Amino acid sequence: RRRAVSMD
Amino acid sequence: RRRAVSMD
Amino acid sequence: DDREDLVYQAKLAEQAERYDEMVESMKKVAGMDVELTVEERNLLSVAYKNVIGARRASWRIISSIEQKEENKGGEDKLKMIREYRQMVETELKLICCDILDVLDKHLIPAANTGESKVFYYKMKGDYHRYLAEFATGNDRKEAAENSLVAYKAASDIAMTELPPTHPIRLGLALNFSVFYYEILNSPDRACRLAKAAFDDAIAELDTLSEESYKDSTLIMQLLRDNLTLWT
Amino acid sequence: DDREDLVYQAKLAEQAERYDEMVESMKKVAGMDVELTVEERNLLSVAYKNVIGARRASWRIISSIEQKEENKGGEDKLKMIREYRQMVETELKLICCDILDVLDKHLIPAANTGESKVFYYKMKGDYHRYLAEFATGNDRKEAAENSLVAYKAASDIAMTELPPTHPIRLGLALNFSVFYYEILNSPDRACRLAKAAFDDAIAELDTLSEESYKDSTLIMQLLRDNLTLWT
Ligand SMILES: *C(=O)c1ccc(-c2c3ccc(=[N+](C)C)cc-3oc3cc(N(C)C)ccc23)c(C(=O)[O-])c1
Ligand SMILES: *C(=O)c1ccc(-c2c3ccc(=[N+](C)C)cc-3oc3cc(N(C)C)ccc23)c(C(=O)[O-])c1
Repeated sequence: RRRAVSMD
Repeated sequence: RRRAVSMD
Repeated sequence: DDREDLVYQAKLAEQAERYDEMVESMKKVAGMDVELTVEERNLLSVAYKNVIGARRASWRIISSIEQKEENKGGEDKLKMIREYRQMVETELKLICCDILDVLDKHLIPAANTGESKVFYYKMKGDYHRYLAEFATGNDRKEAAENSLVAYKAASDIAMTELPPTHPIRLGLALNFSVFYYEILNSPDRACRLAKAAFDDAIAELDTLSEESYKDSTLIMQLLRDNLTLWT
Repeated sequence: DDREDLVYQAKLAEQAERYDEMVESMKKVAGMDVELTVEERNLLSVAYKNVIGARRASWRIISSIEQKEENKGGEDKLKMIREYRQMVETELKLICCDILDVLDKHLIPAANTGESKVFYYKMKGDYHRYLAEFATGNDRKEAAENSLVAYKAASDIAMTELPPTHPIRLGLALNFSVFYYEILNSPDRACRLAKAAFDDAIAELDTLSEESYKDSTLIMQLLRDNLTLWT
């Protein structure tokens, strides 16, 4: 499960 | 422009 | 077995939001020439609704852009907008023809319950109505007549086989009323059909099923919402 | 002209949410071997982000279903889940290879501003990172190294050519930090990079542009959100 945010 | 709702 | 496998694949595709694959899985179930389960009819219906619904949304967006450019007179842009709209209209025709062929060749002939026959004639009404929505002239009149004939067949079976609270019967009354409003340009007939279906359900709310009471209630609010929109 | 036409078609496809067509339009602009405008780079980036993002979302859904079935031991289901996951992994590889080929053959060689070079090396880092995300063994190590080398090239140009508030520079620092966290499993290096980019922007907030101040501010919140997630 993701625990990061990238450019979007 | 729509002025109705159908089954969804 | 193969049938349970195809249903599982349809459910995976649905979760993944890959609706083309969902269609392809449920088309294979429909091609087995057997009575579909409630769950299978619902998976088939959701698959096609998503695939057609993406093109119906694109068509309305493109059409809205076309009106705006017609009001500015940008002719370079209008040739591109019109050609793009026509490409989406081609895909709407192909998707509608695909489910309509499946209904005519497999589902309607293998249907052997009142529920399944109403469901399939209603779906045939829906897909001819989608053919009519963006059509003009002869093509619009032909789609409108095929749609009307399928909705009448569904309504005849629904009136004799299903209680007025049945969600397939209510969902038929909703979509048929929309047909009268949008395709035949008849707010009076749209309002009569929607009000009659609503009132008949109110009169026999003791026929509400434990299984579908919340589906029936939602559809009864949608009938009321159309009446709100149309009066 | 042809270039303005392709840009208009990209914008129509974007409105219609038909991202494959948006990709195809902007690939043709990229194939002209010219410096893209800000608007063109943004349309190209949005097109590929949407096309890859649909498969990344499907992959995470399918993978989540696979874990659940591994915990129930349903082996019939796992063969189907694994084969479906692998089909999505094939499409992720093809999409990443498509933009990566366009970057290597057209965009990077025609790039002649600091902004455009950082943008394109960053995008190359992003698409090798997407190849690495779902990869194992050798394939993961190879994607991770290509990603790392492109992010370093972008960072070298960004550090000399762009102010620390530039949204391309901040967006590079965000994605590179994510690379260190998710691909190289290094929360310490991820946190250092994200904190350093954030602090360098705070130190020179007088370099904020009227054109991009809200983009810069959003990216600075995303750097802070990762630090929140990672500490
Ligand atoms: C959430 O983002 C998350 C991260 C990692 C893992 C996870 C795996 C996911 C998919 C896999 N395959 C498609 C084969 C393998 C995974 O292996 C893992 C191994 C570990 N170890 C050994 C500590 C930890 C996590 C993963 C998941 C998950 O769904 O398992 C989720
Ligand atoms: C909203 O749902 C709405 C309904 C109808 C119309 C509208 C037309 C839409 C698209 C058309 N083509 C793709 C060629 C033609 C339309 O013709 C119309 C004609 C009338 N008349 C003559 C009274 C009214 C409405 C339409 C639109 C719209 O976008 O124009 C919107």
